[PDB]
Amino acid sequence: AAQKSFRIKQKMAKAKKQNRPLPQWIRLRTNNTIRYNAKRRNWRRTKMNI
Amino acid sequence: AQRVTFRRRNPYNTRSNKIKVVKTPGGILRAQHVKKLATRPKCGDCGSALQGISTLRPRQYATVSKTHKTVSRAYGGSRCANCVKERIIRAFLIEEQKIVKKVVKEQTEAAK
Amino acid sequence: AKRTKKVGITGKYGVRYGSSLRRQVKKLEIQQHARYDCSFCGKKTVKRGAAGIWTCSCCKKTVAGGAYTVSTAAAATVRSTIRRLREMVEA
Amino acid sequence: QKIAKTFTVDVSSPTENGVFDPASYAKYLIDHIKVEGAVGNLGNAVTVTEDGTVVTVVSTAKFSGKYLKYLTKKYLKKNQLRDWIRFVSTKTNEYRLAFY
Amino acid sequence: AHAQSKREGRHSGYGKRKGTREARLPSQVVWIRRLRVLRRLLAKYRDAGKIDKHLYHVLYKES
Amino acid sequence: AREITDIKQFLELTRRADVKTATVKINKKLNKAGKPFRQTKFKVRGSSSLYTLVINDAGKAKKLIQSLPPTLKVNRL
Amino acid sequence: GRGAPLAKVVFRDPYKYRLREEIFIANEGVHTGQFIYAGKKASLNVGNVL
RNA sequence: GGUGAACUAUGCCUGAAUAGGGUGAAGCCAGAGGAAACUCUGGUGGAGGCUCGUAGCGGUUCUGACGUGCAAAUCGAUCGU
RNA sequence: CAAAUGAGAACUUUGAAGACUGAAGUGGGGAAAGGUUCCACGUCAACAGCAGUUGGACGUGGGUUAGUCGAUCCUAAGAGAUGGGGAAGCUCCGUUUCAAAGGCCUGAUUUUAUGCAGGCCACCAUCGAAAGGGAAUCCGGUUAAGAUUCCGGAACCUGGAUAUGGAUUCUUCACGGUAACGUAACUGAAUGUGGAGACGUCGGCGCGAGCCCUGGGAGGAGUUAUCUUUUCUUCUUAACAGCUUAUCACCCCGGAAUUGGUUUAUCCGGAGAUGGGGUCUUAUGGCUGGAAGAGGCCAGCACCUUUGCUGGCUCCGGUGCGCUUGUGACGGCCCGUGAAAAUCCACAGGAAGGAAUAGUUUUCAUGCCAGGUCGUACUGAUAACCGCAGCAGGUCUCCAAGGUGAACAGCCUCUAGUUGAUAGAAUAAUGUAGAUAAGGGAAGUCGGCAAAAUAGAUCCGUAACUUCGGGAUAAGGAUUGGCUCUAAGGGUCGGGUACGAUCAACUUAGAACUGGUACGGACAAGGGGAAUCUGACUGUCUAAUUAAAACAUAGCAUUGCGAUGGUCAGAAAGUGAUGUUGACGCAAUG
Repeated sequence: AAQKSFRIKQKMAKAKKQNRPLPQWIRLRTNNTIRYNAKRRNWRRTKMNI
Repeated sequence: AQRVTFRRRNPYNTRSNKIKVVKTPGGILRAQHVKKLATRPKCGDCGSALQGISTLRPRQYATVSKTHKTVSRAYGGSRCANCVKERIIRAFLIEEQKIVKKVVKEQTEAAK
Repeated sequence: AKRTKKVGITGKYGVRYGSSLRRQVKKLEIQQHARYDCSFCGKKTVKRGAAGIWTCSCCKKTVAGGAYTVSTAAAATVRSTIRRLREMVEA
Repeated sequence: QKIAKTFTVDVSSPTENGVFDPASYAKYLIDHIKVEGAVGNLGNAVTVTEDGTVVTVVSTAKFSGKYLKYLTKKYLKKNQLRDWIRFVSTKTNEYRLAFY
Repeated sequence: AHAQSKREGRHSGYGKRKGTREARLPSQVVWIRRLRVLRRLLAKYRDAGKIDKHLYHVLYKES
Repeated sequence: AREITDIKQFLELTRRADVKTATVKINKKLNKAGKPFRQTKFKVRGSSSLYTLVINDAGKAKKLIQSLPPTLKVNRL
Repeated sequence: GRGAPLAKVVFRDPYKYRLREEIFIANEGVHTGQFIYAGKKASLNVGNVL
């Protein structure tokens, strides 16, 4: 909604900050198996439903 | 014809959300927001509209000077002239009735 | 002008509810919508607001009275009875 | 109220370009301007005059710059001067014909 | 052009009526116009003194 | 905004020592078609109000603008 | 929700300067601005509270 | 031992929405008839859990479409209000 | 269709056409919900059930600015601590009740001090609405995106502080008016009271705003074989300040039946009407200031130089059963009479205080400071929400142009928006949807199922039966086009001391002429009648096979109960519903 509360605004801010692809240098760190951000979200795909 | 829209976030035709369609110096029509109308203060005795007193909202009464909220007569901004006159007449006549009743009681007690 | 023979005010109800019920409702509806004399001012200005509320608009007064009449026969009878009892007690 | 209205038309540019003749222009105005909607009512109430380079019309009866523009456009369309001549207003009732 | 034709009175026949008489022009508003015209005339006559108040009252009730 | 029609009241307003700026607006106004006159408006800017003094006489306007002290910030337009 | 009218009546507080409003059940014939009397020594009139 | 009245059922509190017509109740105005009792005729007026019919709400029939569907109940026409 | 971009174009962009939504929109915003989906730049591996150069996709960044809009404050339905009482206990009841329930003012004026020589009460937590109540902002401009939030101008409210302008001193807290009352002001504590907040719905009438329509004039655009003083378009004035303007109501003067006045609607008048005069309300309107300097409509001159500057205009009207909205005076309806509270004023009362350079007013004017915190982007739906999805489903609301027409019906168009649904190839059978058909006319079939016929409006006519209200649009018939006319509708202005011009045009009739006897020419729009069963009707239910004769219903009847009670809750309770109730009531039934 347009008329939100600060808690919901903070939750959306955290979701926006988390919703980014993983940096490419963590791919290059040794003894690492992470290749992609498995916790990636899209507004159409998955609703956080807060 | 140009069509207008609410300026506030309220989308409903509630009482606190009235709108008038006004043309502005820009040549376009916009929905200015009109609010509750004021009702005239009423007499505490007869309930009729108190003439001589401005009709505003209570906070506008707070910000308005004393002259517009009252009349120079006794019970100025509370009761109407007819009610004030009727209660003055009632007061005087009932006091006179009480005095004559008191003297009648005194004289009959003295006689008996 | 008589537009209807016998339904009177109950022409609004038209055909439904039955003739006897409509006749009773008619009698009580004329009684409740009639204009009554005001015992204080003498003008035919007493209307009914609700059952037992009868307002005289000319002199700005309200009276307690029957649901469909300004004064019921029972009210008049008890008025006479209490008047008689008060007079007997006083004298 | 009854004051005469004066309308000026500057045809200097088309006259210099030599494709448009003020004499025939004002003749067209004097035979096509209609007052009261018919003929025989143009009894010196509306007059047209040519100095050779400017056409001056004087009207005590009803006459408007809108009408003057309409008649000028009709004449230009008849003589195929459109897309070459524009009927422009400089100030009130002081129209001119431009080439650009 | 059509409005000018209607003003002259064309296109107003039974084959052009689609609404009822009252739907087209209310008998109530026709009566209102009639009574207002008659009351205004009666008041004008009474004020001018052509007819006195008693005849005016009788005519007002008749109107 | 507040209308001003009295020369002495305008003088007291400019003497108020709270107002500093006055805008002299010149208008071309028509009362009769044959007399297009030079209306002018002295808009004194107060702290809560803009007082617009109206005059329609060029001579009176000139006399007033000459009588205005030079300390007051006058803006002519 | 009640078939009978109610009466807003006003008495004087005998112990403190103020007015006391009471909600009576209106008897037939009781009119506005009328003297009713409540008490042991009241007179037998319609509306009194003997 | 806990969870649910975001669907739905019902009751409250607070808001909002509902073209055009038809019929013509009470209440009034003016006349006509008659010896009376009374009766009658025009107009006004605008009532109704009235009526035709939009928006809306619902879902009669085609036992129409679809029936591995647009859809785990929809679409069209026809319908009730 | 063409062009551009591109490796590649049915799908992208631009232009040109053709169309549609047709103002209860496919337009412009919002509520819930979503949460960045908004916007820019790169960009096509996957997704957009064809493609893609495009995207609500991927990558990187930008974007949401408030004293005035909301929240915050108040209380409603209700939720819920405390005292207290239950429960083994998680916890339950209870919200004022069986409680010792408590905070602001001139203030004593200097080491003290809401300890003080002083004062009054009685809501007796709190939460609960982004649609109820409510202090205050408008215009113009500005961005890739924010704006009633930014900028420019012009205002207002709340809180605080405080000094100058204006009335009295040997009449301390004004004056005038007959009176309704009027001023720029014109002391007023406890205490009490009143008002505003504060209210339903429908019908007609009146007025206003906006829009629609229309005349002249100024400026552009379209047609111009022919005709159109022609068709379209701009001509606009915000919050706020001052003055002036109404119904209703009220006051003074005479004192009225020969009753008068008066509304569309019949209601008032010796409890004082007509008449004359006056007072009051800020809805509303008008004139100014804001403010033309703004914004729009034009013409002209410099000229990769985040590009500019001048000139003119922006003016007068009119009409109405017009549409919508608001308002006002009213009428109708109820066994229905259509929240509270916060908050703000005012009035009674007179506490205390006040006088010739010293005091009384910050409810008169001007002047000073501040106004915190969170939301603000976008969609709001045949693609941003829910339905597993970019699902023909569902989902609350505001504004609503022209023509036809009774009509926010159907049909066409203007503003705005879209042109989105995998495409191509004259289409066999059978389908789905839409339609015609000679003669017969239900012979079909369980059954006239489905289709057809009817249909608007104006006249004529209308039966049985009836609860007299209906039946009823009963049943039946006749007309309807175009053109040229004719007649009924309607305001001001007087006689030195029996009488008539301008001025909307919108509803009815009548006539002539005319044509392929066509005319509600498309759209749109009842088939009817004679009876039986059944349910009185209006209404309600088996969401997703049964809308019915089932259920409700008013009506009728029976039963219980007088409060230490009836009916029913709770494990219990100093616990509950009916009950803010009391037999014209509540409860249980048919």
